[PDB]
Amino acid sequence: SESVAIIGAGLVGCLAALAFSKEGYNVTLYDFRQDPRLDTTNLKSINLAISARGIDALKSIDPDACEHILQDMIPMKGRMIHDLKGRQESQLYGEAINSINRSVLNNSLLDELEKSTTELKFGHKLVKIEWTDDKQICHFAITPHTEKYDFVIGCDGAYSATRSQMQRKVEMDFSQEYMNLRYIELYIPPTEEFKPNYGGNFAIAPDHLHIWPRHKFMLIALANSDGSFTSTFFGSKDQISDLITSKSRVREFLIENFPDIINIMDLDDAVKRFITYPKESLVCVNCKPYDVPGGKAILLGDAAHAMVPFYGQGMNCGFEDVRILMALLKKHSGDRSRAFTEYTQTRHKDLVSITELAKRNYKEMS
Ligand SMILES: Cc1cc2nc3c(=O)[nH]c(=O)nc-3n(C[C@H](O)[C@H](O)[C@H](O)COP(=O)(O)OP(=O)(O)OC[C@H]3O[C@@H](n4cnc5c(N)ncnc54)[C@H](O)[C@@H]3O)c2cc1C
Repeated sequence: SESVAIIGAGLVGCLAALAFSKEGYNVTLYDFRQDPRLDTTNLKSINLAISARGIDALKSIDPDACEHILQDMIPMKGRMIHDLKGRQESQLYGEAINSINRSVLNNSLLDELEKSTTELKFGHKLVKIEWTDDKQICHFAITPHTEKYDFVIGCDGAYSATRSQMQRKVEMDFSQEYMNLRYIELYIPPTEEFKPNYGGNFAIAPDHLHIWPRHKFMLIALANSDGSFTSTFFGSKDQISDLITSKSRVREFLIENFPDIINIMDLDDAVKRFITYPKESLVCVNCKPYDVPGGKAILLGDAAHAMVPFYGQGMNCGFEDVRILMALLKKHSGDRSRAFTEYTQTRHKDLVSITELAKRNYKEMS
């Protein structure tokens, strides 16, 4: 019965914590942010698209809770393209995706954890790790604090501190790249009345991923359960910077480029969101290997392969990481040293393809 320190209570980390509690490991999930469920309190997006692969990975870890967690997801049967004239054209789907709320999926995973042996330590920032040949010494900041574990699993985001600590122990080929891409989260409220055709209070087609393809920028919309739409604008930081110098400049920009949103969105609210948007940069990372030899550490999710939003699906990719790691662990009879090794040897070549294609689709647009 071994113990594991999982650094990062995000979607990937919480899932890994669930899959390691399922197998019998004494899991201890950490995160420097407070409990997201707590009212007194880190959402990069209101919702996201989960693929069949991301769903199958959910089932492989908990078939029961899966259909309970994903009970509010909305399937997309294709893309709905809005042109400059405001005309909509449907483009049916290769791989099916479903819209699901991020905070709900995150909280649901957390709830399933507290219904198990695992232990949740929020407000614990990992600062340092020392590597022995038996147990790893994890230093936190909450006020110094230290606990020892058999192995540490990093799921602490693109700026992974776990990754940095691993680099002091292993020769890691590592590359980080900051993109010009920026995103602004907008909101399309539900209609006042139920719409028979859409099957809810939706201003537009709920079973479609709406896209407003423009030159070097983009608007998208995913349906929420309550009828509203989570909307996201994608563009370079330069374009946005030039826009937000004037409320009228932003307002006239939206009307000109997305004329068919005037009936479904308050422009004054979108202008406000544009100007006061968190100017947070997007970074892409690649690692090799993802594991410390001896099976003492491993990287999953954005910590290992952070990629471009929309063009790449990081959550689905992160979920697939966990499922493959479990297949290997249950193929090598719990031998983490041999399982973590085969992970890198097989997962890296897939991740190289995925991240590059996503990066290639992005550079194409911009
Ligand atoms: C706008 C947007 C839209 C997206 N849409 C999709 C989509 O539709 N489909 C899809 O598959 N993906 C999508 N993604 C990507 C997806 O959100 C991420 O790839 C996914 O959340 C990865 O989760 P993670 O747990 O690996 O990293 P994170 O979500 O960042 O989790 C890391 C956690 O670790 C914690 N942490 C950080 N540092 C420390 C530390 N030093 N000590 C302790 N804890 C720490 C943080 O608090 C954080 O909660 C989107 C991303 C963005 C930005």
